[PDB]
Amino acid sequence: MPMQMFMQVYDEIQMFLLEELELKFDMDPNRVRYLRKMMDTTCLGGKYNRGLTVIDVAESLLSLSGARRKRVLHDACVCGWMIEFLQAHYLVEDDIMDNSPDVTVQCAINDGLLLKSWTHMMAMHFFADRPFLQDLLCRFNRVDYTTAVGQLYDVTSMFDSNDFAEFTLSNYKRIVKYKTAYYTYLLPLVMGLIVSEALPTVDMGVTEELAMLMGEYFQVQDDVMDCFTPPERLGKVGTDIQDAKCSWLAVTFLAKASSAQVAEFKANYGSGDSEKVATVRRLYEEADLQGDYVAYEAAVAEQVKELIEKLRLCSPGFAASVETLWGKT
Amino acid sequence: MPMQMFMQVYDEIQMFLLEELELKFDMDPNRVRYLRKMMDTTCLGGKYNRGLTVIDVAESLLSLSGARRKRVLHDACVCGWMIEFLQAHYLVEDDIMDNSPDVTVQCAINDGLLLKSWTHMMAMHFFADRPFLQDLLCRFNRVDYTTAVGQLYDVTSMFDSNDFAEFTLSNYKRIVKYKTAYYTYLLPLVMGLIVSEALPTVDMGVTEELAMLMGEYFQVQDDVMDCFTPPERLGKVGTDIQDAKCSWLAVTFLAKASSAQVAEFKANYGSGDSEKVATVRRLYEEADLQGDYVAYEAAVAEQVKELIEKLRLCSPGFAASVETLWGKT
Ligand SMILES: O=C(O)[C@H]1CSCN1C(=O)c1ccc(Cl)cc1
Ligand SMILES: O=C(O)[C@H]1CSCN1C(=O)c1ccc(Cl)cc1
Ligand code: NA
Ligand code: NA
Repeated sequence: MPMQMFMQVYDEIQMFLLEELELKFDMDPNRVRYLRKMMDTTCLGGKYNRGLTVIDVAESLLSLSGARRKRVLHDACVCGWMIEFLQAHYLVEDDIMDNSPDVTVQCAINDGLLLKSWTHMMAMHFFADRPFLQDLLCRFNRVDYTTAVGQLYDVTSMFDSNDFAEFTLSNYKRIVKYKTAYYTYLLPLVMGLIVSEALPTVDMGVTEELAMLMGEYFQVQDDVMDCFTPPERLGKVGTDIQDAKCSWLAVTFLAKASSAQVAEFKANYGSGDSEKVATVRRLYEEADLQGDYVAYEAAVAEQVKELIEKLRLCSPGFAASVETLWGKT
Repeated sequence: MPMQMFMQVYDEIQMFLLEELELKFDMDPNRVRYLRKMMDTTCLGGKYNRGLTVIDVAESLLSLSGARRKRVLHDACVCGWMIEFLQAHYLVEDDIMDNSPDVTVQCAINDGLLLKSWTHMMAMHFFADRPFLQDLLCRFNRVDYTTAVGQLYDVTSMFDSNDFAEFTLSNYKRIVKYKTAYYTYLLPLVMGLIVSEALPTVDMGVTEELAMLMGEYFQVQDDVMDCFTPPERLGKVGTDIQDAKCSWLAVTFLAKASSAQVAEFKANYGSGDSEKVATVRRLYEEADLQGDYVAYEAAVAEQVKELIEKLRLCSPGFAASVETLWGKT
């Protein structure tokens, strides 16, 4: 029912956007079918955890505060696809960075602009008569701005914006917070509370604190899998060492490494050579970072498993969905 | 006074955006100064015709409908910088297309996202208590979506989105309309009417018709200068022939060219070779396209000089600014 309804609204959203282009933007059929294929390619195929989270929050709040149920459930599906389209927009922007008049790059940039604008068009249409339309766009635009700021922190974590000084645990948390946590964990929860009209009925401080901790828990495991999980099992090629990313493994190693090991780390980090990357993996393994990885995640999980209770003392139905979201993480 | 006030509000807008990053987004001073330089580099230096148009429309409507004058004039300056920042966003996106982990491309993409988001942040702040905040964002987002659709029409005018069939005058007008006319001419006028609270007091059909005709007049002259004005006088290197653009010269030539000249045109168009481009210029010159250029622009100017009168019979102060805008074109 949740996944099935989420896909039916996708067809409804896609049909409106494409017909709007045909009826109001003078678009020819060839380009409409071209944009249908691009939308399906970029927006479909993932796990839809961000979009389904908006649905799961909405169904938990209508059970504990007829005609309003079906409306809120439909509004949550549109908000779910706003985040999915936003995620597709971020992924397209990432492809342009590593892929390199070249018409394929021109279309890639155009795709990224259309996916972002489509979040506005589908919101301005299906929420035209909603009282929360203005507040929804402001929180959506602010979180999107937050993500772009977090991408600046992540991209420039190894240089001086006109370098391992910013390779600290507090700065790692800043990167995870702005680049990932706000739009992946906090935004689906907020949009689920907005369509359920129960936004001022929750402790936002505890909610934000959980979103950052869940994103932190997810990112620490992600950095670890990027380094040791093989490509055919991870689904991609791990490249954090070659890209000199400010990963959890790097900032944790630098805190417990000897003075001579840091020299060996700095001399091998950020290189595409197969053995310098293997040297970094060897340093991570010998420093017993795997033992700290289990302890760090357990402590974060303890903070998560205990922070949901503060949220249920004032909003019980909200906490049920955060546990399901944490169960996915 | 207009240009001087427009620059004072820029300092006010820039100071808010940068302090917000410092105070609310945990940004370090090094990146704040980095973003100050990027903002100045991308948003300053142009002619500010889009931004000043919002000011000129606002001052003409407060003279023919104390505390409300200074507020509307300030609101028009913020709306003027929204379009300038939006224009800077489009230009950055254009640089990424022709410029080619590469950190300079990562920062270019990040710059384009920040410039766009900054239009939302400066609007959500200075217009927080304005009743038109929701309507302003919707018309702004829709025009931005329109521009991205027009860029699709322009980029794919020579191929079949998975070719000279689309090299027609009606499709040329569609490209100019969506890619340029809506955000360069219509949007500054609409935003000037919104801050002056006189949006429903104008004939939008005549206003839209003037924006398309003025953008058409501007683009026809632009395509002509791109082909024959030398680089040191044009300010850039004309590349429409090499890029196989759907320019006014191309669609006009194909209508009055002989069957054998079209073969010579198709065999030389869209090539970087110095003589194939000179062959295209020779074909444009021999076809007497310069004589049609003066006649076409005169006819458009006649349509412009006569359409402003329909607008003044119902909105006299609005027509005074459209003439000043047309005087710039
Ligand atoms: O996430 C996991 O449980 C699995 C996924 S693959 C890596 N991994 C580890 O626990 C790990 C192995 C070596 C080091 Cl040095 C640190 C962590
Ligand atoms: O815009 C202009 O007046 C100037 C700017 S440079 C070109 N130009 C022309 O009038 C022109 C010259 C040759 C052809 Cl075939 C067509 C037009
Ligand atoms: Na998702
Ligand atoms: Na301008």
